[PDB]
Amino acid sequence: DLNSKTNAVLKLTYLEMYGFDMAWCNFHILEVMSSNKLQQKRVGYLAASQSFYKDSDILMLATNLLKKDLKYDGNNDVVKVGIALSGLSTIITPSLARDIADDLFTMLNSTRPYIRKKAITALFKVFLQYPEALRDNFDKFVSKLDDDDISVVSAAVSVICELSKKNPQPFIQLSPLLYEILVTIDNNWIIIRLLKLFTNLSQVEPKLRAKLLPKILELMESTVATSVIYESVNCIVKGNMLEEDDFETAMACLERLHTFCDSQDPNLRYISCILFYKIGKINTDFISRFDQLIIRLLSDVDVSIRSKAIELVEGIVDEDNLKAIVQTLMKQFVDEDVVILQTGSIVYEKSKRIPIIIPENYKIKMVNVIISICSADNYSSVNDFEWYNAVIMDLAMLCQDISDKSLGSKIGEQFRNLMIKVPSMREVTIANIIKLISNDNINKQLPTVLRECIWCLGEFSTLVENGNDLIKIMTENISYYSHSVQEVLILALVKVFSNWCNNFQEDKRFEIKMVLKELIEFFENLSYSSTFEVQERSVEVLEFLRLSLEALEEDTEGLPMLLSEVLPSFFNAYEL
Amino acid sequence: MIHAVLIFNKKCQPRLVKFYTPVDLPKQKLLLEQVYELISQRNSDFQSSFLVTPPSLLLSNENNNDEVNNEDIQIIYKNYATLYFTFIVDDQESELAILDLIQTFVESLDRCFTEVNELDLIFNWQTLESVLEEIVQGGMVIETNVNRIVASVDELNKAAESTDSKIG
Amino acid sequence: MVDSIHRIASALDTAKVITREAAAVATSKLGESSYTYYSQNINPQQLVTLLNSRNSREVRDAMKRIISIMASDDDSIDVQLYFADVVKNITTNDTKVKRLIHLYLLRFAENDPNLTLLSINSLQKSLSDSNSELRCFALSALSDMKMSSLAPIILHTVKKLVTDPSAMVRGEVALAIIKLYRAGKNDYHEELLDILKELMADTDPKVISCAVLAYKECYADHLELLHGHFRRYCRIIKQLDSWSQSYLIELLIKYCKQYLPKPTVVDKSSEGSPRSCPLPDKYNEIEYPSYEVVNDPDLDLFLQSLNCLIYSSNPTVILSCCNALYQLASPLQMKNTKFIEALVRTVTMTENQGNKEMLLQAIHFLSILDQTLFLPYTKKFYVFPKDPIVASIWKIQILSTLINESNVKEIFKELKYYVASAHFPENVVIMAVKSLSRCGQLSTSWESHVMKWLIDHMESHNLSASVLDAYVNVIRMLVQKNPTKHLRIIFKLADLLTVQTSLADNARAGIVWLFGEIASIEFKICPDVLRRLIQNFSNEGPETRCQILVLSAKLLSYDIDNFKQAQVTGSEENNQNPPYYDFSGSRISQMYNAVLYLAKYDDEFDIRDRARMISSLFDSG
Amino acid sequence: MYLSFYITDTKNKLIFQYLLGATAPPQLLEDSSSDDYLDHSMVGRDLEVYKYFSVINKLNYWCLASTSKSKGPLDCFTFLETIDRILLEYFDKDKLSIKKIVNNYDRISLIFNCCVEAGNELYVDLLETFHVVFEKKKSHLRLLTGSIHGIVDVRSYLNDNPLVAVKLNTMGNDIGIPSLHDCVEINDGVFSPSNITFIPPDGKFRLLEYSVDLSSQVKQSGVRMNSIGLMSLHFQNGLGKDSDEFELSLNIENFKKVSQVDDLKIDLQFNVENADPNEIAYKIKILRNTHGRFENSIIMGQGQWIFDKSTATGTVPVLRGCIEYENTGPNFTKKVDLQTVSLEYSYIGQSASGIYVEAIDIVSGLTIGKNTKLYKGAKYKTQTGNFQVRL
Repeated sequence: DLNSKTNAVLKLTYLEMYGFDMAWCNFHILEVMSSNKLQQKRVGYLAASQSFYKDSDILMLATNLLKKDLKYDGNNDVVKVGIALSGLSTIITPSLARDIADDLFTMLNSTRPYIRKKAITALFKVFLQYPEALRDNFDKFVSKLDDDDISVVSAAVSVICELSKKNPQPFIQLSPLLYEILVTIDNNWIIIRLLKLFTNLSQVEPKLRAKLLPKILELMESTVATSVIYESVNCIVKGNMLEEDDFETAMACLERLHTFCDSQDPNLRYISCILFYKIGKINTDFISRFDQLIIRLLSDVDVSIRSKAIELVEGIVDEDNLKAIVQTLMKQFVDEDVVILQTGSIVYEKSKRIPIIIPENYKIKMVNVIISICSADNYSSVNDFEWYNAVIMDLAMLCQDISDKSLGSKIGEQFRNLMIKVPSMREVTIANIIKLISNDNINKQLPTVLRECIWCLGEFSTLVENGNDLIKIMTENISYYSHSVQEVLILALVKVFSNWCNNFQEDKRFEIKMVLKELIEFFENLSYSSTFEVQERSVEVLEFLRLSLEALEEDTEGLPMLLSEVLPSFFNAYEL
Repeated sequence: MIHAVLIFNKKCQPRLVKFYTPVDLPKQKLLLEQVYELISQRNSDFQSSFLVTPPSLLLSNENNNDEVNNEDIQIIYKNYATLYFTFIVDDQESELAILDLIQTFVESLDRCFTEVNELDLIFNWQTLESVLEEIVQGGMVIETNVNRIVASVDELNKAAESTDSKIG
Repeated sequence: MVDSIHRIASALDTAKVITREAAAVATSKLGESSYTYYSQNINPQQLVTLLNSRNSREVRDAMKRIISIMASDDDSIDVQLYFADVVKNITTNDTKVKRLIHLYLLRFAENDPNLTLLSINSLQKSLSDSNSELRCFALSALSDMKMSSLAPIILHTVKKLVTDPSAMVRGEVALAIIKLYRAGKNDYHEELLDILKELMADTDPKVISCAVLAYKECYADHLELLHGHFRRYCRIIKQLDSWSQSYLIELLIKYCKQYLPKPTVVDKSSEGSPRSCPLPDKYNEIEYPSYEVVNDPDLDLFLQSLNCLIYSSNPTVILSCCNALYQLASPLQMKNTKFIEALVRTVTMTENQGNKEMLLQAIHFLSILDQTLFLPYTKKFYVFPKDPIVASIWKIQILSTLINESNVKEIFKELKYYVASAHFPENVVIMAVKSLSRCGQLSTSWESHVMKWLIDHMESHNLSASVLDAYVNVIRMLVQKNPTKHLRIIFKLADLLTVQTSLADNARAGIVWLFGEIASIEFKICPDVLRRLIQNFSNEGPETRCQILVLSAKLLSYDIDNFKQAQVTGSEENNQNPPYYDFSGSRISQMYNAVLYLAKYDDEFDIRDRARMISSLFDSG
Repeated sequence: MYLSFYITDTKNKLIFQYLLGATAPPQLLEDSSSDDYLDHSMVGRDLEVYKYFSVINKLNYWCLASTSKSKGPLDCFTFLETIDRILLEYFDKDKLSIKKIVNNYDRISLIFNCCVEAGNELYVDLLETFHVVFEKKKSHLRLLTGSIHGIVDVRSYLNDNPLVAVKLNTMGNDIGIPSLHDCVEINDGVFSPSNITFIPPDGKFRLLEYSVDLSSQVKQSGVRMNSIGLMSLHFQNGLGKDSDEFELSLNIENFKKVSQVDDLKIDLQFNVENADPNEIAYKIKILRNTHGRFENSIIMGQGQWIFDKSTATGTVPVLRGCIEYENTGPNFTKKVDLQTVSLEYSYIGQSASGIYVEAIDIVSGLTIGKNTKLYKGAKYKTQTGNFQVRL
């Protein structure tokens, strides 16, 4: 019975979906697919597609059946074909597929757009299994594609798309007809799809892309979802369609994105931000239009945006803005961090505590940014070098929390370059440095900073009166240090003493002579490194100093030269 | 790949669900009832608001922004006049494809059904299903056009009718 | 950084386990509610009141918890009274009471100097009682106090407390005399001695562990007494608990130095006397002077004891011992032989880390200071597989100690065999270098095999940066002893650098220095090396350039004096030669000139700074 | 001030962490991968959260909780060790291994506070875990080294606290150092050199641990361990590509006096590290025994022969059979570097050094059979590391 056939089918599908006796359902599913009624053919097909596996008569009947159904035009032929095609798609045997294709062909010849749509979609699933079918069926597609109906076109398209994924060669043959169809579409969805497809065909066949792009953009321009505002974008960005010939397309797409990016919801943003950045790598002009969007994205809360922005910011900068932005990021990260690092608030207006929010490794990037800003071009214009100096010391503080050592390294190298230049600022830097060194926080994690500080002071110990306490600092801290640092400190101090001697004319002052003695005692302490290399490296300097002492005795001014006299001597003795 | 399509009435009644790949067969029904509740809490403008959810968010308040993810399953919801459509997709199909396919499915359903009733959708579960598939096939939505989609459904109905005990 | 570390713990902390103390009271077991009382105030009252009751038993319960409140620093809380009451009550004749009370006293002192004083007075009265069980504990707290004013008391006490024959008291009277002897020299030392003595001679672990923790202090200053007392201590350790042993280590480290028989008449006639060992003078007989820690069975017994402790299976005791075993040692301590056998024995036994290192170390330090004691253990320390990087590293230093000239071949065969064969860790290779450095120091005829072995490793392998830096440091040492083998060593290294214009930055550094250093031996040749380097410096890394300088520099020097008058250059007067008119400025200069110019082209300041000077001085003589 | 104590494992893994109210979160550590070097560290931050790591875990655990302030390093080492010992007793003292730690991690935390406060039948069960590094050279197995670790425990059933004397004997091996447990007394005079006095705990008490090095002992005592201490394994090559024959006899001739071996576990490792366990397929065809169980773990490349305590007095469980290196691949090159056969014996009522006890009794001015009885079944344990016979 036709009515029970339909009912069985509903329930049969439930049993067949279990991995249950399909024999009981098959007979029915088959006689059902053999019943001319278009509805039964529809449901039957859905079930058989789940059940057909293994039983031969089942499948066999199902096939020979779908044929008779397809063969006759059928006149509610739209549905009959339509479903029967879907159905056949999910059954696969070569015998079946063989029939199916010959059937889809006849079905494509139905007038009614409904039928023309399904037949197209079906040929999609089928072809995915049995290519011989496609072969005999292609010729028809070309005849159907030329139908006046916009839905049929939309379908022929989708199908040609899948088949492009598998066969592109046949469908690059039909692409021209695809263009002509899209040219006649008024519908927003049909436009969106035809776009996805052409994108797929474009990866294979630029000729299509060129012909189709201009059909898209006229289509997006006429539709407002926004849905195509995203789609055309993803397609434009993908086919790599874009290539520039396609900028115009991309433009409209971007303009639609920019409008959206410009709503505070991460769902739309992220999608745009990504699409933007990507576009920019591809289209600088767009970027310049989207500076504002970027700057705004800096205060965005979305982890992918923030990261995507910083990468954009990096490319976009105004100096006054830089200096400001730096200070701004400093506070953000003390308050944007955490949220999904860990918890989980609800995101409303309400939490008065706000959920808040950064990843975990975004902190490191933040600092890096600061340093970059100071060095791009020559923030020769941090006008206020002071601030930079401060910031640098500050960042060093927070990073002590993170480490990543490299955060801390970059900060140091930069500091050195700052102090070197900018003799003013030295006092601030020295005062801080001196304290930072004896303030333990630098020793924690931070050998690099120490290495730099060491150099800085030798250069500027000339500002400070008591170049004695400084050097007694540094000398007390040397034993607390890593090998890299130790190697540095040693090397620095020596680089310094050479300076004082140049400036000491105060009197030479006797004190400088005493201080050299101290440095000596210290370096002896580092000759006690476990690794022979480092050890030998230090012991080398210890001896060096003891020398400078003898030099100052003979002269005042002549000291730098004197040191280059003895020091190398010692050095050679040891090495010799 | 869409692994599943969900149709629900404005009053949250499930009615259809498509599942392309193996997923729990029984829980599917239940899961569909759960993700209904959330739909009701979301606002009409935030209609559907695809509900992404960590799973433990199926009736879970460990996280304040309770939502239902159906474990690793993104749920896209769309609200239309009176029907809602939920689509469960895998993380590998494009979100847009999923969204569009939904939006389209909607306009189609409206035109496909002159006066959709929760009941008319039930009986015509297969029909509704077909539309969904057609839209999908060869990865392709091949008619997208709301005018065609409308007929398409009618066509399928005609066929199925002609076959109906194999269908009804 | 600290975040993750903390979380990992915290996370488990909280829920760990069933909220602590709220589940602590709620589900406490029978006495599962105390958690909320004394947890939420036992209360001082429950204390004081119980102290002002006159009965030694009641002062006990009150003394128990009473220790808690004090521990809370509830600061508000006269602590003086509890302190006082408990002090007067200490004079009670009950032992349990005395115990608690002492526990307390120790707390107060942890925070406050005045009170610390009272607590001491009490312990005096009770110490003057004939009861040994009390006089003990009581004297104990007097010691865990940290302080110095607590001496004019603890004394008159400790006096009568030694004069008691009891072991309990004898243990405690040591703690006191001590933790009190640190701060009271003027009124105290007369007695604080004739005491600690008779004492130390007790058996009870809580008595010994105490006199120890004691003697370790008082003596910081009045060490004559301490001695005759320190002995039993070292003896006692051999009979005792692992805790009571570790403590004796820290002390044995502190007291001898604190003492060392400050020379005053120092009887160098005590035993076999080095620093004279006193026994106490006010003691009888045969004067034993001071320096006595260096000399006196106390210092010595320290080493023997340390051993037993090592034999005793407790690693802590084993390390702390090895540490002091080497620190004191007049080496005559280390030729124990015991340290050796026991060491090597422990080594294999030890699976405890602080130990292996100490163990393997000992082996070396001990071989060095005593070879003949290891020879039976040679084939033994052919490395054990389980062991760490430092371990295999120490194995090398051992072989280096066992060599003779006639036996040397037997050994070396093993060494090289290790580098190549063992699966040696990187660090091992580094050490193997520091060792062989000391091995050839002994033989010359055999040294060639040693050095050659080292070079061959470097010349050939592009070795790891760490290793390269190491080897370079070593080769620097051997060259220092074996200047004949030295010349080759340098030439070989030069060639390697000359080919490798790519080498490693750290390698070039070492390789260069070595060449400065070796130049003394035959600084006539070294220019040959520096020649190639210069020619090719211009293409090098910075640090590498720095060293290359100082070392060009040195090489130049050694010979200025020897070059200068020799270098006062092309002055030909120097190609004339006394001793070191090494073909001098010319050969050396031709090299430096290149070097300097090359260093200037490096980055670091020190590199250039030295380079600049080296040239200036070298040039001008 | 907060004091936090954490028991780490060998490779610094933290196992337990103790909190003390309110709210709370390099040369040696560089080394600890090796099991015993953890002591001082400074985790350090500027806040006075200084924690000193003196580093001792006993029984494979690392404990290292830093204090909140001052305290001193070595001072913290003492508090740490004490913490170590109370936990085993709480567990029962049988074995605080990292595994147990985790489980008992809570009881350990509770202790830390409790310690932090802390202001009739007798039996001597001498358990003796030997470990001996034998080197086969010349046909006989020559005990090269070895360590017999005797723990002497005693399980009592008195009612009060009488004293015990235990007479130990030398099995002419100068027995040299018996180490005695904290509830045990070894007055140099009062108790002869071979005897010790024990005071109750309720608790199992290790009465004496003893370590003896077999190399000189065995040579000094002349003992080819016939009964025990020398299991002569003869691995004969003349092998074919798959077989070999090794004869190992563990005669209980000198162990006749001894009760048996609560559990002799012979793990023969056949190096498979350098040969690929598939190469080592080996089979042990014949195992000579009268009272134990030989199951082979071939796959893993291991012998395990477990002799149950059941063999009594002098029966000689012959150890012999054949090792056949069966190969599933041909890629076994008939090489099995034959490496270290560690035999860990555990003899329960034997003396690790030869600390043989003829008899034990309460000793208070009393006479024998003044009313005190003698029990059976203290149980000590003893472990070192482990015998090794090299071939």
